Amino acid sequence: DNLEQKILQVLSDDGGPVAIFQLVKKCQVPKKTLNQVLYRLKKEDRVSSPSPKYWSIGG
Amino acid sequence: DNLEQKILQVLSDDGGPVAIFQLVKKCQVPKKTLNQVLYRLKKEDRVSSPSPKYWSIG
DNA sequence: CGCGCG
DNA sequence: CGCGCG
Repeated sequence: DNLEQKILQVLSDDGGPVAIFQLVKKCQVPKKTLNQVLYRLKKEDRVSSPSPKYWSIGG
Repeated sequence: DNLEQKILQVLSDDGGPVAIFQLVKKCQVPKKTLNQVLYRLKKEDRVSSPSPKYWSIG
């Protein structure tokens, strides 16, 4: 909920590919918690993964 | 035996490749816990996985 | 080592 | 859906 927003703001504010570890530092939650949200957000086509470990706004 | 000698004993008695699920039913512990020990054993050369999801002694 | 796995 | 991951 809150995490999805923060994840989306961080992606949006960068505007390009962002490494998962950059999200760990910014959102301050484990990679598993991030990936769970991120992979559900690519399914919804709200984010893309340009390469493994990297995430980008829009899908 | 955290779980280790039972796994080794089960594989030993069977003599052949054993499916991870047969190990779930036999040891009565989760797949993850079994895989943690199985992959440790594999790296110590104590078991092998001849095909995905199968395990055997040696 | 990518891992999200329900 | 293989997943063990430390």
